[PDB]
Amino acid sequence: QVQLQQSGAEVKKPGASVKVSCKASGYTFSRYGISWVRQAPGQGLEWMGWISAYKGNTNYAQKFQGRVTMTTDTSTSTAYMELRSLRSDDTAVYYCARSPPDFLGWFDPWGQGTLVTVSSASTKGPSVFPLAPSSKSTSGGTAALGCLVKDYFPEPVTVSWNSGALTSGVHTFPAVLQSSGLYSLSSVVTVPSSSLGTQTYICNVNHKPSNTKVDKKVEPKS
Amino acid sequence: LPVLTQPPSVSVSPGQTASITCSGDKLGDKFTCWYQQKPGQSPVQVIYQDTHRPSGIPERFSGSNSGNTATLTISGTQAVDEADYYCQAWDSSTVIFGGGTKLTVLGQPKAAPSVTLFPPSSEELQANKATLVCLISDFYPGAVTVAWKADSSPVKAGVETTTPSKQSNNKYAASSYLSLTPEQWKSHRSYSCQVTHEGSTVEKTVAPT
Amino acid sequence: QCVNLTTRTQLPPAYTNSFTRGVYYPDKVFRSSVLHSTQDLFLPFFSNVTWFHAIHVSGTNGTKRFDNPVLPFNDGVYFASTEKSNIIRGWIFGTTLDSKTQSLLIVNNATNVVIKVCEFQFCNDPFLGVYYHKNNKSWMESEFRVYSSANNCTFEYVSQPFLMDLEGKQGNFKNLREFVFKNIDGYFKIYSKHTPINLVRDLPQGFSALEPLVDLPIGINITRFQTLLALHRSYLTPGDSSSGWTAGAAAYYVGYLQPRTFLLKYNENGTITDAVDCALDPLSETKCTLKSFTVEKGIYQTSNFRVQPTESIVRFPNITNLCPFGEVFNATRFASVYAWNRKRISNCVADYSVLYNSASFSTFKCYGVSPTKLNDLCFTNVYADSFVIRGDEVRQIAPGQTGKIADYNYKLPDDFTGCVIAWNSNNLDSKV
Ligand SMILES: *[C@@H]1O[C@H](CO)[C@@H](O[C@@H]2O[C@H](CO)[C@@H](O)[C@H](O)[C@H]2NC(C)=O)[C@H](O)[C@H]1NC(C)=O
Ligand SMILES: *[C@@H]1O[C@H](CO)[C@@H](O[C@@H]2O[C@H](CO)[C@@H](O)[C@H](O)[C@H]2NC(C)=O)[C@H](O)[C@H]1NC(C)=O
Ligand SMILES: *[C@@H]1O[C@H](CO)[C@@H](O[C@@H]2O[C@H](CO)[C@@H](O)[C@H](O)[C@H]2NC(C)=O)[C@H](O)[C@H]1NC(C)=O
Ligand SMILES: *[C@@H]1O[C@H](CO)[C@@H](O[C@@H]2O[C@H](CO)[C@@H](O)[C@H](O)[C@H]2NC(C)=O)[C@H](O)[C@H]1NC(C)=O
Ligand SMILES: *[C@@H]1O[C@H](CO)[C@@H](O)[C@H](O)[C@H]1NC(C)=O
Ligand SMILES: *[C@@H]1O[C@H](CO)[C@@H](O)[C@H](O)[C@H]1NC(C)=O
Ligand SMILES: *[C@@H]1O[C@H](CO)[C@@H](O)[C@H](O)[C@H]1NC(C)=O
Ligand SMILES: *[C@@H]1O[C@H](CO)[C@@H](O)[C@H](O)[C@H]1NC(C)=O
Repeated sequence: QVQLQQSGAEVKKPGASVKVSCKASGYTFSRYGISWVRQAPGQGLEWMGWISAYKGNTNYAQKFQGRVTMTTDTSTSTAYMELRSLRSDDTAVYYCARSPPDFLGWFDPWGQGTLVTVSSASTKGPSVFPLAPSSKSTSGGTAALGCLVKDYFPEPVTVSWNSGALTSGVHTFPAVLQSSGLYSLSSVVTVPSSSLGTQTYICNVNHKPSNTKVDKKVEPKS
Repeated sequence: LPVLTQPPSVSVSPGQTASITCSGDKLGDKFTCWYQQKPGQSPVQVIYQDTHRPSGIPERFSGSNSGNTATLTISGTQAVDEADYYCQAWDSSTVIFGGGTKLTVLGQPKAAPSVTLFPPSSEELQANKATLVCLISDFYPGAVTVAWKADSSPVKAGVETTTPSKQSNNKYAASSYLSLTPEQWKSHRSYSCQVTHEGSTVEKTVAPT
Repeated sequence: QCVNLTTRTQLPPAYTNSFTRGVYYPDKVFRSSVLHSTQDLFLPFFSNVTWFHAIHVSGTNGTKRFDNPVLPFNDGVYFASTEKSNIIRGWIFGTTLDSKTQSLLIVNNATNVVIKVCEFQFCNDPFLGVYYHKNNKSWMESEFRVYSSANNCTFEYVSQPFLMDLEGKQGNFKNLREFVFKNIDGYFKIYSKHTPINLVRDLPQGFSALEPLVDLPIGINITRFQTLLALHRSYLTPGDSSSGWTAGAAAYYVGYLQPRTFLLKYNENGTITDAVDCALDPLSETKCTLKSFTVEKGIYQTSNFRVQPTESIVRFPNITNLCPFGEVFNATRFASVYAWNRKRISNCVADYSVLYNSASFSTFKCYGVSPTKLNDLCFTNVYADSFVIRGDEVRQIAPGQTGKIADYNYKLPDDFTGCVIAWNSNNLDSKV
């Protein structure tokens, strides 16, 4: 019956400030408190702070001390949190929980959370290297070779093997998002060790938001 | 900070009891809550004040707190009790959240994380840079972690680690990258990537040429 | 921030018997075995002391029945409590227990007592909220569960605490605490005593005097008071309501002081060991008349009996000449302003009330003597002067004025004694 509705999926630049709102319904807003909890994508929860809806009465964590300001508005019964001087490392999901008016516990109902994404890369083409088959990759009957396609923003990118010929052992791994803000990935395929250089193994890299198309051959190390 | 240490993965076959241990320092003068977060949703409080459970949470979650560890216990683990579980400790001044614990209702046989390591290619060496590539695959229970090694020591700078991703065969895969200048690449005689998974560990190693 | 706590309980408060309690040293003057009689505010012997059940717990799922009433403060109170816990903190005294009136607040925590005279905004159910640390040590005690605002703050005092716990207590004994409060001539005096007793249902049978604690120089008007209770925060619910606070059991005894005469038997160390209250019964009046605790056989004159008279019948003679003013105040033709008339009213019965309340007069000022006391005085002569003037010239008929009328038409001396009456007469005197 109780309800906390959050707002927005904001996208900011490094250095700007963001304000998140959380509107309550179903209970008396003036006799409780609101606490804010951060969660970076793929990480654990962090406590940001707490406010009592009676009269101001903030309590911030020392990591966010001096950067966050939390306010209430009991006439419209919403709560606001403002972060200043944003940077990468602050892109996360922000949650609003109904805490007691004192004693700083009880994160019960957990409004659905807003994703705040900071960054700025626009678009860029991939840089490709061939990862050669080697004896350190070779084991008995098979050896693995692949292609490393890195540093691109426009997420949808594809790498095929021999214009789509080899489907055995070809495995493209999920792209990784670096601190630089650009993606990177590597696709590898195993092939009998008797066939190190023998046949054709050319990775076809296509970047669809841009118009990049490059074929790179992978051969054993010199 | 009394920061709470909590294990990253607990694997339990369907029909047994799971036990999650949030161990931090002191923790006897603090109340502890337990929260449950399914993937893609907001968390749900399952234990509030030291063995107390709210209404709507079924009669298999039981808390405990004594000494320097808190414990969540699920009895008769179904497939719906598969989420992340967070431990939280509060006092008069602050609130600490612990790390995650991904619980898994083993719906298959513990697979072996196949590891594969690649050194920086030649063109990248000519490109005044270097990257080590560690790929992990087919390790159905997904609580993998990775550590990187220069000739004898561990390293903790220049490494990026993907979160595990589910494949078609419904097991997982992951990847990690190591950034190096080629002079550091030839500085140390060999590097290695090690992966730990359910206590077990497998490592691979490559030496420059 | 304050909570509705009061649950309606059908049960009335009980009544016990104050056998011989609530006696204090009404002065700082060492005595040594001197039987001293004193007339002062004391609690009467074998009186009817009300036993208030505050917070009390019944076990079904756990139900507390909060009922903590605001009581009168007639001439001082005797307060008593046998509490093993620390649930009785101080008191609030005042007149409205609101803004626009000052109030007095006494609060005892674990290391000090603090007394404030201030202008509070007490809630309908004030209490002291206590918080703990899971090792059962104290964290904070919020006084904002008592009042919502406290401004214009006059008096403040802080010292060693009034009431202490002293748990343990030699196995199975109970600690009775007694206080006497009285507010006279601008001073607020508090007397106290702590006495160990065993498992009795009521106040004990012995004797214990009360030594004075404080004499606060306030000057506060007190007619009502209320008791402060301490409740602990529950932590098993997020809300602030009545389910969010836990409590023990609380009960106390309240009796009222009355001006009586007490014969006090001192000890050689300066200790009131026993006493008796004159009046009450006859035997006691004899003991007081003889100034002793043992009367030998005889017959003793003890006092006097004097019937009492009610109502005051004032007899007198009829009335004839009640003054027919209806000639000077009821004439068909008045007199000019430059030759006013002069009637010398003489021996008669004058009723200035028919004048004063006739409501037909536009101006009725009395100078030597306010109007209502005219029908209660006697003089030698009354003169009545009559004339007609304009409407806005009636302000020159007064002692010490100037203008064409008061200068040379009609002048009133500067120590006038009578009264001046004036009314509009447009329809009689003005003609087209
Ligand atoms: C018990 O009461 C005393 C009297 O108010 C408290 O002492 C004061 O505490 C405040 C801060 O809480 C200080 O600003 C004052 O200077 C203190 N005054 C004195 C005279 O000590 C004391 O903190 C209270 N203790 C508890 C546990 O509530
Ligand atoms: C404390 O009491 C004084 C009066 O005793 C208050 O002063 C009055 O304030 C009102 C409005 O604020 C004015 O209309 C009056 O004229 C003031 N009185 C005098 C004598 O000037 C004062 O407001 C009180 N303090 C607080 C905080 O309310
Ligand atoms: C102290 O305050 C009380 C307030 O009750 C005064 O007593 C009378 O109370 C009744 C009840 O409301 C009022 O109708 C009367 O007007 C009050 N009396 C007067 C004279 O105003 C009491 O008088 C106050 N004492 C002093 C010394 O001011
Ligand atoms: C002058 O005489 C008249 C008439 O006798 C008095 O007028 C009466 O006043 C009372 C009280 O106001 C009324 O109830 C009567 O109705 C009035 N009389 C008539 C006939 O209606 C008047 O009081 C006299 N003046 C004085 C000063 O005594
Ligand atoms: C109970 O509290 C509410 C506000 O929380 C108030 O409106 C109401 O009047 C209170 N009840 C009584 C009987 O005063
Ligand atoms: C005290 O008062 C109650 C009623 O108010 C009465 O029943 C009782 O007898 C009184 N006690 C004494 C000792 O008179
Ligand atoms: C604190 O007090 C409560 C109630 O008095 C009791 O239940 C609890 O066990 C106590 N805890 C400790 C650590 O003494
Ligand atoms: C008080 O009086 C008692 C006898 O009543 C005596 O024994 C004692 O010495 C006196 N003095 C004290 C207690 O200082």
